[PDB]
Amino acid sequence: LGGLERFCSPGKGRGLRALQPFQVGDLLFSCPAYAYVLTVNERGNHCEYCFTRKEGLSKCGRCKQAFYCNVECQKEDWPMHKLECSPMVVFGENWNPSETVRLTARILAKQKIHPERTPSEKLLAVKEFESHLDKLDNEKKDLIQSDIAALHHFYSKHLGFPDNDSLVVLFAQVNCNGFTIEDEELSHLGSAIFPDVALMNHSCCPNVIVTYKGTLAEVRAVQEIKPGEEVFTSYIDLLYPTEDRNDRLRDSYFFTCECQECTTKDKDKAKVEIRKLSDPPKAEAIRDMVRYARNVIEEFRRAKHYKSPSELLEICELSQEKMSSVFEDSNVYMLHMMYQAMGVCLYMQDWEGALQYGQKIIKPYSKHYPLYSLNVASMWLKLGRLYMGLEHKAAGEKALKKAIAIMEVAHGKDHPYISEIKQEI
Ligand SMILES: CCN(C(=O)CO)[C@H]1CN(/C(=N/C#N)Nc2cccc(OC(F)F)c2)N=C1c1ccc(Cl)cc1
Ligand SMILES: C[S@@+](CC[C@H](N)C(=O)[O-])C[C@H]1O[C@@H](n2cnc3c(N)ncnc32)[C@H](O)[C@@H]1O
Ligand SMILES: [Zn+2]
Ligand SMILES: [Zn+2]
Ligand SMILES: [Zn+2]
Repeated sequence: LGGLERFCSPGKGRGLRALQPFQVGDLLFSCPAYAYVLTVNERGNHCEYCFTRKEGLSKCGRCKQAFYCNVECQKEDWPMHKLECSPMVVFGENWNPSETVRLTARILAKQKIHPERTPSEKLLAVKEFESHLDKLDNEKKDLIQSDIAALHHFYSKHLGFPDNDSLVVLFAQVNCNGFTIEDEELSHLGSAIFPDVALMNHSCCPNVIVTYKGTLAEVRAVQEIKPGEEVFTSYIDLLYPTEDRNDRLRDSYFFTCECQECTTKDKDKAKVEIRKLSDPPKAEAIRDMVRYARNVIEEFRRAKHYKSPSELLEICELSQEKMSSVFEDSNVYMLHMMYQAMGVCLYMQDWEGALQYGQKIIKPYSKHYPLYSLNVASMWLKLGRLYMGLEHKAAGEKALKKAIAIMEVAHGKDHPYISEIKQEI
């Protein structure tokens, strides 16, 4: 952080710039989580305090519903875990606050136990977070109001609250500045507040990548960075075309990107790769597959919440066929559905079927994402593991080596994930 300063970045509020060069692979800084929560689906799998995965975790009393490496991990998490420990017992299987509520409760607790600046806020304090309150529409205000109600409903056994206005602000700050923590395969592990990391502005051709070591955020260069240069990470999945990207950035972060990628649109045609038929369709035919895909995308997002695995894959398939009258297999709308289908296959434990989709995804992914991408790395890593599971030792090795080559840059050469992967080789 000494090699960096915050500054007033025009048209972007505040951001972070470098004073000294950074080579590809260099650590810029790391940031302990100010507040963090492990996602409910990983209970019993990972230590709630440190996120380490173990078979054989120590359980809490009592809730019997939280798990830890050992007595120290448990002791360390108690001030946060107490917010839910006794209230889970009472609510039982009626206990169900969103992850956003769970994290906010933790923020409020941390503000009370530790009001002064933390080591997580060297350049930017939580209380300084941009909220865009002034830009929020009634729709978004509503949603927040709802989270507030749930907060009170589940958490007042052991935490008091500020007034309603102060909380709307905090919720919007959380939406503008919160992070997910994902594993080496980009599975969701949880959600967290990394204030100094949240100083960084977005770009679609980012020069750094944020990765996690348990609950420690680390920030590394994926392009050479000049003195005078703004450090930009990416806030989003970079697979999608410029328009889709910007709908998301406006909707979640209330800005339109104008990075180099977002200005030239050079990657757009290839991401919307067109088939070479002997009667290429009209544009509007394309629209009616694109609008249909973008709509199928949004629609697939909900059935996730409640359809069966047999029934989820069934949907992925028909949508793919229909699209494949106009789109190449390298078209991202095809990739998005192949990815979702893969995830189903991996959940259904269809490993051969998982591998089939992964094999069609990886080359196009390599085209469309930038040179160093966690999405590309995690795909090669899933292919590698799938291959090794089928004792394709050669193909498995090749793919795991490809994941490593990216990860050494993004995660660092000494990251515990690299160690594990090299043991798998
Ligand atoms: C895909 C890249 N991101 C990651 O977090 C990857 O680790 C996005 C995604 N993003 C959020 N997604 C969700 N959900 N953050 C987030 C948004 C709302 C609430 C939240 O925590 C919840 F528990 F409160 C967390 N928040 C991100 C993000 C946020 C800030 C910066 Cl500087 C960079 C990225
Ligand atoms: C986590 S913050 C980054 C710190 C931010 N600059 C601020 O003012 O606090 C997320 C917000 O920063 C701003 N931001 C980040 N990257 C940007 C960019 N390329 N263009 C415009 N604004 C950006 C937006 O106001 C965005 O919603
Ligand atoms: Zn632990
Ligand atoms: Zn407990
Ligand atoms: Zn951009």
